[PDB]
Amino acid sequence: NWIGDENLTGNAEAPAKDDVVPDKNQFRYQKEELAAFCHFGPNTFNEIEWGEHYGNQKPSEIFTLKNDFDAETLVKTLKDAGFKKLIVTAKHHDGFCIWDSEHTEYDVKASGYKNKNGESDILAEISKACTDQNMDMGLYLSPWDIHEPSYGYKDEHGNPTTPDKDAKDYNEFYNNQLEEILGNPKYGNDGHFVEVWMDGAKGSGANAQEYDFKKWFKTIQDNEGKAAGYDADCMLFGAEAYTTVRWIGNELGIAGKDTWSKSKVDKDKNTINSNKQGNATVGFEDGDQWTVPEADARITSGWFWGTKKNTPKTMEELSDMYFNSVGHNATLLLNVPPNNQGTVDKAILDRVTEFGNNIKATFKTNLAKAEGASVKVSEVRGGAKEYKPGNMIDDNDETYWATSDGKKSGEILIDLGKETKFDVVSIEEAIQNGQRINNYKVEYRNGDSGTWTLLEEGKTIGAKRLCRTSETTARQIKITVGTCDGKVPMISEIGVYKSTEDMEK
Ligand SMILES: C[C@@H]1O[C@H](O)[C@@H](O)[C@H](O)[C@@H]1O
Ligand SMILES: [Ca+2]
Ligand SMILES: [Ca+2]
Ligand SMILES: [Mg+2]
Ligand SMILES: [Mg+2]
Ligand SMILES: [Mg+2]
Ligand SMILES: [Mg+2]
Repeated sequence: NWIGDENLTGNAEAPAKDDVVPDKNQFRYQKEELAAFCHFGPNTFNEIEWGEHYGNQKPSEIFTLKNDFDAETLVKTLKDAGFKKLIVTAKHHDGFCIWDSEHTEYDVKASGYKNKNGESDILAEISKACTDQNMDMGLYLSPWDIHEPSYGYKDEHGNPTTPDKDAKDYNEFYNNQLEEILGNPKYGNDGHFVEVWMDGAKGSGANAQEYDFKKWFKTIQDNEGKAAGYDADCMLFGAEAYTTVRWIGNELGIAGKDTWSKSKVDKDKNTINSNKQGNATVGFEDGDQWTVPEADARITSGWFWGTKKNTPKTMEELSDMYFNSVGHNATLLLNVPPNNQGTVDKAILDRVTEFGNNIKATFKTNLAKAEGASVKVSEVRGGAKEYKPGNMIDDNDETYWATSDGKKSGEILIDLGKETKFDVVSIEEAIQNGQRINNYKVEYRNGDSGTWTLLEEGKTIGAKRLCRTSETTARQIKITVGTCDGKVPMISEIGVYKSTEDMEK
């Protein structure tokens, strides 16, 4: 007995929200799906991934950019391809700062680089382009610093000593740089960053250094969080118990099949457990802290551009990433590295554009909305307009279908209106109110009766589940979603699609 949108005159209160829900930044990020990384600095000019061997070489010797950095082209290409954020490596492990910093001489200002206006600040250049195009930004600022004298415990002359005798505190230097960037209107999207990357990767032989994470976080939020007047705190990557965007746990762009946007944290001990399973952090159904699962990956073989590492991944490789990250309730943070001329190689740009074009065309035509198609459900919450099945195909994340209290599971019938070719089924849970769905099943058949053929079954939906299969023909698709006793499922959007040739499995 399938229920449509007609004659729903009932009423009901909204389903209770989960205890653990995303803040406004986390929610926005999960719905954006696509973010870009930009690795650029001395490594770009020295055919290396970790700049461990620069020694006492001057900025002019290691950062040799002549041409005006082309921020415009990069940002425009990324925006056109559907990327909604750019995370910039302001400082990598080598310590070289690509903004004009008063707190070090190891920066772009000291290098000799100057744009058309004689200014020397790559971060400012990227920020201007992001602001012009309304591209949000993240800030990567390496905690491990190979160059900065204050890193580690040293006396006035540079001899190693105990923490109590340390003459210059690295925590103050790092904090000052956060304040310098975050506090200045010329950095960020109209002064704003939504994410700070403080990844803890560190050379096995590097000196000990304790980080004053609490001090750093306050500085971040005083400039970019609620304390600064924003609607959410700035998201933090690599911040232990204060993490709000977690590492997916590999660099392949692959999230586990059943990925939860929640971790277990202990703010007393400053620990975090995000449930490592195989090569991915799959999170916890009963996690106490929302963490956005962020799958970082390289479009080329390295993070930095180089003459041996400038071949972009194929559409097959990139489509695999997309379906296994975005399709598994994770974001995809794809690195697109500038070259030693300060632009991006044509082949790389073109692959980015191609990837974007393929995503757009794959999801252009929602077959559940075709003429003669219909979406119905096994039950509507209170028989009320507010939870009608049409809420799953209105391109509105704020509207959802749900069942009545006491019904923890429901079915969705998509009738395509005729025998129809497809290979992608898309399901989106209303995660603004929590991630709670713990079983799903997608089935199909020819005609309007007879046994169902299983496409895919699993646990989670979250921000987005994409079920990709080989080209299939069917008339009806049935989706089953359920949660635990005393809760009801909420689905904000569904769709059925045939992918482009270069996105097919
Ligand atoms: C995105 C990756 O973050 C890590 O901290 C670094 O060790 C890698 O070089 C790369 O920048
Ligand atoms: Ca020190
Ligand atoms: Ca909706
Ligand atoms: Mg969307
Ligand atoms: Mg420029
Ligand atoms: Mg300086
Ligand atoms: Mg700011």
